[PDB]
Amino acid sequence: GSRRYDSRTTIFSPEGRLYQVEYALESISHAGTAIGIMASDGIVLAAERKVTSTLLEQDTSTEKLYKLNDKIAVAVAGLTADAEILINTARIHAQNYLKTYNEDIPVEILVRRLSDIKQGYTQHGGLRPFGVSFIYAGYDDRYGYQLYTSNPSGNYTGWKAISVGANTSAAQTLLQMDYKDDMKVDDAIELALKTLSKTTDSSALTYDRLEFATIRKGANDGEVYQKIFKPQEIKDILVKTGIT
Amino acid sequence: SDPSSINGGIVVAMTGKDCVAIACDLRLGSQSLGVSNKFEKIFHYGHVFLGITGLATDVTTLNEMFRYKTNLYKLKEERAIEPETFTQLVSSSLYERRFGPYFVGPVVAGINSKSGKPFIAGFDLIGCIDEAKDFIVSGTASDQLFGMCESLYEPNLEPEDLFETISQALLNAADRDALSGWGAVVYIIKKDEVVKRYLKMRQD
Amino acid sequence: GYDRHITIFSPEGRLYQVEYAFKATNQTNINSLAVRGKDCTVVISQKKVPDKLLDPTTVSYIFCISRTIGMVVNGPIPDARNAALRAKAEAAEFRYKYGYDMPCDVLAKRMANLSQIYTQRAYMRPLGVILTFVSVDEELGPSIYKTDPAGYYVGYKATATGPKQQEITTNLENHFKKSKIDHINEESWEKVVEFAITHMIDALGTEFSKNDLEVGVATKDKFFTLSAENIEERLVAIAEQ
Amino acid sequence: GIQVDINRLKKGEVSLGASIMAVTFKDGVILGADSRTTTGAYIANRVTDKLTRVHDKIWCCRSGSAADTQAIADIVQYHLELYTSQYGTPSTETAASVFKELCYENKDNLTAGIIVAGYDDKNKGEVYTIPLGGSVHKLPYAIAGSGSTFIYGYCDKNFRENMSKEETVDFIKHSLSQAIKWDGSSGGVIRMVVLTAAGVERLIFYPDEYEQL
Amino acid sequence: GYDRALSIFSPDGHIFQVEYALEAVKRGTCAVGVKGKNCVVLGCERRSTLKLQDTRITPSKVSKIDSHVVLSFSGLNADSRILIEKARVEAQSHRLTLEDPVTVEYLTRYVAGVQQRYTQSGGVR
Amino acid sequence: TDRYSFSLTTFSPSGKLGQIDYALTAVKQGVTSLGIKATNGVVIATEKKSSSPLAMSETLSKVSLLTPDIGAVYSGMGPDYRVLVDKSRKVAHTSYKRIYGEYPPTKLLVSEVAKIMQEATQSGGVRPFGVSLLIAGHDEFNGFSLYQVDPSGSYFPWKATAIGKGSVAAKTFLEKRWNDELELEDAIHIALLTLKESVEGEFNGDTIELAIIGDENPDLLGYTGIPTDKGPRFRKLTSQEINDRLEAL
Amino acid sequence: TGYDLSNSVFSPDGRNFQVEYAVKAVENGTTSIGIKCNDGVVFAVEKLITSKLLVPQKNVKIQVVDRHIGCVYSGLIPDGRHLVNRGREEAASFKKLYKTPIPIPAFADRLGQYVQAHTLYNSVRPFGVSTIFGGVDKNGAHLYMLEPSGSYWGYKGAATGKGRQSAKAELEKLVDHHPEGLSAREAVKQAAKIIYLAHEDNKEKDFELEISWCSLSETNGLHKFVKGDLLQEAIDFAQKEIN
Amino acid sequence: MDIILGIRVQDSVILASSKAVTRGISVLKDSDDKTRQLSPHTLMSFAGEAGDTVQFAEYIQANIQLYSIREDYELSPQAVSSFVRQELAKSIRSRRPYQVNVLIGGYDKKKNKPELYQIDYLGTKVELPYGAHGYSGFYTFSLLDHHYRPDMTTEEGLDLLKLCVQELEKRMPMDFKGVIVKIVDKDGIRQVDDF
Amino acid sequence: NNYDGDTVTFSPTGRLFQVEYALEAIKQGSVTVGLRSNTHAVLVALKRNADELSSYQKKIIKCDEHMGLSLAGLAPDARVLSNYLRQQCNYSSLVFNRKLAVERAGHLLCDKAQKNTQSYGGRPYGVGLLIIGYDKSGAHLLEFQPSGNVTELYGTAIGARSQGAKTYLERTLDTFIKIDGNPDELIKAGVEAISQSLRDESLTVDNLSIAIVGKDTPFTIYDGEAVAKYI
Ligand SMILES: [Cl-]
Ligand SMILES: [Cl-]
Ligand SMILES: [Mg+2]
Ligand SMILES: [Mg+2]
Ligand SMILES: [Mg+2]
Ligand SMILES: [Mg+2]
Repeated sequence: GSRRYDSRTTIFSPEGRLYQVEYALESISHAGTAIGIMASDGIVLAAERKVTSTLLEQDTSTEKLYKLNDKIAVAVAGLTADAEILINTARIHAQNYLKTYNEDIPVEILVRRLSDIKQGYTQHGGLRPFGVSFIYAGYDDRYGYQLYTSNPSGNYTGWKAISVGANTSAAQTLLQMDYKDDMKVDDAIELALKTLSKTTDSSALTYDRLEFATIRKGANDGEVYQKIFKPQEIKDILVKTGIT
Repeated sequence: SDPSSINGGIVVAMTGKDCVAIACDLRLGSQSLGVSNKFEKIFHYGHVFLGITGLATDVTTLNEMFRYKTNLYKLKEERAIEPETFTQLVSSSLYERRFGPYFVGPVVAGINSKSGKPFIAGFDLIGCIDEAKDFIVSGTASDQLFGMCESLYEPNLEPEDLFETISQALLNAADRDALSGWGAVVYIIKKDEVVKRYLKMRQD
Repeated sequence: GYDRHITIFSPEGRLYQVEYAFKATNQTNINSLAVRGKDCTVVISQKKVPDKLLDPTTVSYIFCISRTIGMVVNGPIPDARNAALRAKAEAAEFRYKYGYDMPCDVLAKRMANLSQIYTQRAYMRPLGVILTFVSVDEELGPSIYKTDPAGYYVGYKATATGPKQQEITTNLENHFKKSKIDHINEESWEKVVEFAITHMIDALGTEFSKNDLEVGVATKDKFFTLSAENIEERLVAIAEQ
Repeated sequence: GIQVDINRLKKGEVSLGASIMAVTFKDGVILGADSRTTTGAYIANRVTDKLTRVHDKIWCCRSGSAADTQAIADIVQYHLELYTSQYGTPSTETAASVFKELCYENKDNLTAGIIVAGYDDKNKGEVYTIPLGGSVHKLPYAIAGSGSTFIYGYCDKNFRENMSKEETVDFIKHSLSQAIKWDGSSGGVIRMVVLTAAGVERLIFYPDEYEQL
Repeated sequence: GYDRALSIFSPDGHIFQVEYALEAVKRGTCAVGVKGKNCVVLGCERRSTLKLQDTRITPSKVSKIDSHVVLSFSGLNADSRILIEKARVEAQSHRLTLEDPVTVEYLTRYVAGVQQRYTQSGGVR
Repeated sequence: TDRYSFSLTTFSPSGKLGQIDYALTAVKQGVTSLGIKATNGVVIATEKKSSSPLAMSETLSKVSLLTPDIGAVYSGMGPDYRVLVDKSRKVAHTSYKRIYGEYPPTKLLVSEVAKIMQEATQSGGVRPFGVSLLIAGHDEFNGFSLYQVDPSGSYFPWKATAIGKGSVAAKTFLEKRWNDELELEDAIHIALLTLKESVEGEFNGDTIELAIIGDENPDLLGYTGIPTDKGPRFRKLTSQEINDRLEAL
Repeated sequence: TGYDLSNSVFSPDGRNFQVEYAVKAVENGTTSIGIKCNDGVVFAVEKLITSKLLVPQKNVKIQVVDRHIGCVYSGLIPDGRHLVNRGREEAASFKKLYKTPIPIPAFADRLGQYVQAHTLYNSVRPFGVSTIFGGVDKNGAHLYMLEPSGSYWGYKGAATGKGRQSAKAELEKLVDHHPEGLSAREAVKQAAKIIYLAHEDNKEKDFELEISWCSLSETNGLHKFVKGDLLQEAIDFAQKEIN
Repeated sequence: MDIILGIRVQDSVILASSKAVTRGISVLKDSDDKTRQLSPHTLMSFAGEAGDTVQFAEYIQANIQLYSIREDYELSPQAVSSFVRQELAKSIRSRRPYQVNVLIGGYDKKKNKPELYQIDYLGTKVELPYGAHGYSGFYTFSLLDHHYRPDMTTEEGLDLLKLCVQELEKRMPMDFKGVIVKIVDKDGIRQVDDF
Repeated sequence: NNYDGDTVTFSPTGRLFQVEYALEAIKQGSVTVGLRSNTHAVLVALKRNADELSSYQKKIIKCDEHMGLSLAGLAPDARVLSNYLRQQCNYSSLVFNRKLAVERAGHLLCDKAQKNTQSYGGRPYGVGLLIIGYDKSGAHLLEFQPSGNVTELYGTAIGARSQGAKTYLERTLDTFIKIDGNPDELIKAGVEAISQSLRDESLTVDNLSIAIVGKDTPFTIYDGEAVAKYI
C-alpha cells in the first residue's frame, strides 16, 4: 500500500536525534540573519532581507518582522510561508487570552503555546516540521522586556541578546563581546546594526536590505509603543551611526 | 422571562454637521431591583463606536467579541476598521446565530476617516441593518426615544447644539421608563476629537 | 525512483504518471474526429470488433451524457465508462441545482478539474483517457471541448484524437486554410457527417464499411448516435460523387 | 371531511387545494387540473399550472402543499433524467415508484397528493395515484384534491374504459367543472395535458365556457 | 489519521525507537536526585556554551507539578513540557475527585503510563 | 480510503525542500508572463501558447478576474492555475465578502491564496502547486499593487517583474525602463516591448493576452442608480485594442 | 523499474501490471463458458474432482443474482463470491428504487464500475476472476463477460479459464453454423460438449459437469439449474461426441 | 433562599454566606460553608440550584489552581472574575446550564486594592462596593445605600454587615441559620469564628 | 520475494504469497480428522502440548446445539472465526427461529476470510477449520481454508501428516458412509483414520479429542476418561 512512500518524519536516529528537525535547522542556517537585543528601557529587532532586487517594492513589504499584538512582535528566519501560518495562530491565541481574562497575554505563555505546536509536528501526525525560527520581542507587567527564541524542535529559551538564521556563530561572538547589562535602547540599536554590518554576506549594508523595529516605553507615561521602521527612517539611523 | 427586558437600558445615536453623537443610560437591574448604576453600554474600537442594549451578559459577550474581531482586522489590514465595514461585521456575526441569537439591540456610530462623512446604524437581534441619516434608537424605552427624537431633531446641528438635543431626548425618554435611567453618558464625536459627558438625571 | 510511481514532481519538474496515462490513451488503437457545422456538431470514431464472438452492438466508445451533450473517449473502456458515469451524474446534478441544462464547456471544465485532482493527490491515479465533449450550446452554438489526463482542456474549431491523430489534424488544418472560415459551411447535418468521414478516409488512407465506423451527431436540444444502416446510407452518398 | 388533509399544512404555507384527475383512454392518457392556489381564503395565484413534466411523456398532477409537491417533482425529474442517461426511457411504473419512495419515506414531513400519468408504447396509457400515506394504486382513472370529493358520484357513473379523445376531454371538463363549482379551494382555468403516441398536447378551457355546462 | 507503527520489535527482540529515545536522554544535560532523612534535593546541570542568556525568563529545569511534588528531567526539552502539562492536569483532577492531593508514587505511575502509551500507539514516537 | 496521511514534501539533509524546488523548475519551463505597476494603474501580460492551430485560444483564458478590482496571471502548469483561480474566487467571498460586505484588498486575497499553496507543501498525500502567480489589484486604502506568489506559499510585492521561460532577461529589460513617474499607457507600451523579446512566433492581439487594473468602468458595471457603485477597475484588453498599440510601437 | 509492485501504477507503456498479473490467476482457474441463444442464455462450468471424498452435486459454483440473472466465474473463487455479493446489493437497490428488476446491461455496468474501482488505488487488489454472466430482461436475452481490469462487452459466446482457447474455437463454429439462432435446449447440449472438449486441457483429474440457464420459454425468464433427466441427457450427448 | 452578601471597604473585602441547607420541610444542615478559595487572595461564594453550586465552584477552583501551578503566579481578581463570567456565559446556552450565582471577593496585590464582583448565572458581571444575590438584595441594598461609606475600616465593615444580618433575620421568611463571614485582604483569607 | 510484503500484492504468476504463508501455518498445526455418515458426523482431533508439565491445546469448539468445528493453525484466529459463527447461528435463531444451514455457515466464513485478502493493512486468517453439523438436509462436513475456499466433503483431514488419514478415508469411503444409527462405530472409523497420521507417538487418554453430532444427538465433545473407550 502507501507504506512504501512514507518518509517517517517523526522518528529517532540511532544517535537519538530527530532527522527532520536537524535538517530544518540546516535550512534555517541559510536564511537572512535576524538579531534581537534587549535593553533596560526597550528591545531592538534587526533583520537582513534575503538578496534584494532593485525592482522590489521596499516600503510596502513585510518579510522578516511581524506584529503579534500591541505589546509583542517577532523576527522570522526560514520559510516565510510557514511563519505566517504560525503567526496567525499566535495572533488568535493572544486574542483568546484577552477575551477570557480581559488582560493582555503574558509573553512566555504565547511563546510556550506556539512552541508546543511545533513540538507536536515532531512527535505525531507524520507531517514535516515548520522550517522556522522565531525571535520573540515583547513586554508585560510581570517580567517587563523579554527576548525569546523558538525553533522547529519546539524548544524555546530566553535571551538578553540573540541571533538566528545565517552566521549566528560569528554574530553571537560579537554580541557577547560588546553587550553589557546597563545598556540603553539607542546603544542597542547601534550594536544590532554594527553586528549585521560585519556578519553580512553582502558587500555593504544598505537601507533597502534591512528591516528594523523597536519596542520602547518612549510613549507618554507608563505605556509601550511598537515602532516598525520605515525605509527613510532606516536610511537616517544608518547615517546617524556612521555605517554609510 | 423576556430576555430583552430583564436588565433594561437604552441607547440613542444622532448625526450633526460634521459630527455624530451616541448616548446611553447607566442602569443595570434584575427586573424591579436596581443592581448597578455604573453599567456603561457604549464601547469603541478605534474611532468606531458601538452601543448595545438588551440582555447584559450578551452586551458584555459581544463587546469582547467585537474587540477580538477588530483587533485581528487591524493586524491583518494594517488599518483601523471604518463604521460602514464594522456595521457589516456586526450584521454578519449576529445572523451567524440566527436560530440561537444574542438578545441585543446594537447601535453603530462614527465618522469615516477617509471621506469625513458622519455615519450611524442600528440592528435587530438577528442582524437586520437599519441605516438612517437622522437618528437611531434602541432599548426598553425605544418608543419614548422615537417620539423625542422625531420632534426634537433637526438636520445639520453643531456639536454643542447637538449635545443638548440628544441629551434631552435620552433624559425625558428614560424618565417615562421604569427599567431605564439611573444616570447617563453622552459621547460627542468630531473628526479628530471626542468629548464624553456624564449627565445629571433623576435617580429613581 | 518512486517519483515515477505516484503523482509527485521529478527533478526536471515532470509528472511521469500523467505522461504514462497519455500513452494508455492509444492502447485501444482507435482514431476519433470532431467537426462543427452551422446548426450541428458531428463526431466520428473507428469501430474495431476483432473477436467474432462479440456482440458488436455493445461495442462503443461514444456516450450520451445528457440529452444535449455527447462524449467520445480515446482510451481503455473501463476508464472510459468511469468517466461517462461521472459526467452523467454531474450533468444531472447541475440541472437540478441551477435550473438549466449543463453547457458542454462547463462540463468539460468540471471533468478537467477532477482530472487535475488526480495529478495532485497521491492516492488517486489519473484516468488513461481523453474525453471529447460535443453539443450545440444554446449560447455559444456548435461546440467541441476536449479533456486529457493532465487536467488540460480547450475549445476547438475541429479536432482529432488517436494514434494517427497528427495526420488527421493537418488534413483539417489545410481545409480551414482554404475555406477561410471556422466551420463546415453546410445546412444539413447529413452532409457534415459525409464531410467528416470523407476527410478521415483521405487522412488515414483506409476505406470504411458500415461496421467499421461509429457516428455521433449533436443538434439543438438533442444528441444522438447513428445506427449501422444510418451510416451505410451515408457511405452510399459519398461513393456516388 | 377535507379538513385533516388541510390540517396537515404548515402555518401560513401556500395551499394547493385542487381539482386534479388523470384518465386513461383508447389512444393513451389525459391529465386535467384547475389553476387555483390559496392562502386561507385569499387566492394567491389564479392561473397556476398544476400539471408538471417529470419526463417527455410522464407527467404528474400535484395537490396538497405547493412547496412539498414542487420539491418532490424536481427531485423525481432529476432521478428520471439520470435514469435515462444510463438505462434509457423509464416506465411510468418506475416514475410512480420514485414518487412513492419520496412520499412514503418522508410521510410525516410532507403533504403531497400526487397523481402520476404516462404513455409507453408497450403499456399504452397508465395512471398511478399516490395519496398522503405514500401508498401506490394503479387505476383506469384517478381523482384527487379537495374538490374531488364532490365528483366521486359523477365520475363513477360516467367513466367508461376505451373512450375516445373527445369523449375523455368532455369527461374531464364536465367533472372538473362541477368540482370547481362546489369547491372554494378550486377555480380559475381548466388545464389539460394529452399523452399519446402522436406527442404531447396542451389544452386550456376558460370560465365562460365550462361554467355554463 | 496517521497510523504508522513507528515503535516495533526487531529480530533480536529490541524496540529501536525506544532505545534511540534513551540516546536522546543521554545527550541531555545532567540531572541528579538525592534524598536525605527529612528532605529531597534535585540538582541540575546547565551547559555554559550559552552566554547572553536571560535567566529570569528562561524556563527552569525543575518544574512544580503540585505544591508538594516536583519534576526534573533529562533529554528533549520540548517533549518534557508535554509530560509536565499532563501531570499538572492529573494532579488537579485527583484533588477534585479523591479530595486529596496525589502521592508521589501515583503521579510517577501516571507519567510513566503516558510514556509507555507512546511506545505502542500508532503514529507517534 | 486515502491512506496517504503523511507529508510527500520533506527536508533533505542539505536543508532543501525537494518538491518545492522541482515545482519551481516546472515554473521555469512555463511560458513567460509579466507585470508592471504604474502611478495610475497596473498591467499584467502573457503569451497565449496555443497547443494546436485548430484549438480556439479565446476559450483558454490565462489572465483571470478574481474580484472586480483584482486580476491574476501565471507561469507553469495551466490546470493547477485554473483550480487556484476557482479556490481564490471562492475564498474572497467566504472568508471576507460574506463577513465585511466588501471585496478584500489585494494583499489579503494574495495572503489567502498563499495559505492554500503553503498547505499543499505540508499537508498529507499531496504535491505542491506547479505554478507562480502574478496578482495585480487595487483597493481604496492601499491603492494599486502587484504581487508574486511562489509554490512554497511565499509572496513578494513588486514594482515590476517577470516569471517563467525568459524571466532573467525580461527582469533586466524592466530595470532599465521602469521609473516611479510612469503613466498607465507608458506601462502598457513597456509591457509589449518586454514581451516581444520572449515571444518567438507570431506577435499580435490574438497570440497575446493582456489585462489592466486602472480607472473604474461604469459602462462595464451592468446597471445604474447607485452612485457609490462605480464599476470594476479590472479590464481585459481586446484583440483590436492591442493591435492599435502595436502600430505605434 | 518496480512498476509492477503496486496497484494503480502506470508503467512507461501505459499498462497496469498488477491487473495483468490478476489475469494470470484467472488463466490458472477451471474452464467456464456462456452461450447466448434464441430467447435466453446458458451457463456451464468445469468442477475438478480433487478426491473421491468430494460430495457430488454439493459444491455449487454457479450463482444466481436477483431471480433472473446467472453468474459464473474462473479464477479465485472467493473473489467471485465477493463480486456476486455486491451484484446482489446493486440489483436489490435498483429494484427498491425503480420497482422493475435490473436490466442486464445496467447490471453489467454496476459490476464493471465496481471492478474498475479496484484498479484506482494501491490500497486494494484487483479482482482475480473473469466473470461470465447474463439473463433475460424487457429487451430480451443478454450475455456478458467481465475481466479484472473492469472491461466488459456483450457476447454471442464467451469462455474463460485454462481451456478458454479450445472453448473459444468451438464457440466460433456454433456462431458460423447457426446464423439464424440456436435454441435453448440445444445450447444446454452444446454447453456440455464444449466443457468436455475443453477438459482435454485439464485431463489429470476427472471432473463434474454443472449447467444452468435462463430462457423466456423454457424457464419463464427465470434462472434455474439443469438437473436430473435433462442434465444426464446433456452428459450422454457430450460423451457420444468425444468418442 | 440562600443568602450571600459582599461588602468592599477601604483595605478588604468581606463575604457573608448563610449556613442552612434545606431540602423539603427539613433543614438537613446548619453549618454549611458556601464558598471556595480560588487562590490565596481570591474567594468565591455561591448560591443556586442544588448540586450545580458545588460542582461549579470546585470546577472553577481546579482551573484557577492549575493556572497558578503552570505560571507560578497568582491571577488578579479581575482576571479570575472574567474567566468565571465566560464559563457562565457559555453555560447559559448549553443543553443543561449551571444555575449558580456567585460573588468573587479578592485583593489585587499589584494595585493594592480590594475588589468585589457580582456575577449571576447568565454571566452578568458587575464590580460593586457592596453586592448580594437572591432576595437578600431587596433588603440589604437600600440599607447599604444609607449606611455605607467608601473609606470604612474592616471593623466598621463588620458592624455594617451585622446590621444587614439583623435586618434579614427580622424580615426574611426562612430561617437561614446565621452566616459564615470571611475577610479577604493583603494578608490573604481568614474566617471570623464568632459571628 | 518482492511480492510477499502484504496481501494486496499479486505475483507475476498470479499468486498471493501472504495467503500461501497463512496456508503454511496450517501444515505446521496438529492433525485433525473429519468424517460423516448419513445419520451422524464426527470430528477427531490430535491435541498438542508444550511439554509434560503443560496441558493439551483444545482443538474442538462448539458453535450451536447442531454445529461445531475443529481447528488447525493459529488458535486465536479460530476463536475469532468460531465466535463469528456462534453469532451468525444465533442471529438465525432469534430473527427467523431457524437453525443455520451448514452450507450457509461455510458461505459466511468464506466471505469473512476473503475481505482480509483484498485490503491493505489487514492480514489473512492463519487457521484451517473442519465444520461438522446436522441440519434439515442431514449430516454435513465442511473444510475451511483461509484463502476463502470452503468445500463440502464426506471425509477429510488437515494439519501435519494429514495425507495419511486422507488416503485411508479415500479407501474406506464406501464403508464408513453407511454407518447409520451407530455412533461408536463411526467414531472408531475416525480414530483409526487419525492413527494413519501418527509417528512415534500413540493415542493416549489426555491426548485424543472426539466430537459428534447427529439425528438425535446434540453437538457434544468427549475428552479425558470419556475417550478411553476408543483406545
Ligand atoms: Cl470543479
Ligand atoms: Cl404550484
Ligand atoms: Mg426612569
Ligand atoms: Mg425607581
Ligand atoms: Mg496519483
Ligand atoms: Mg370555485
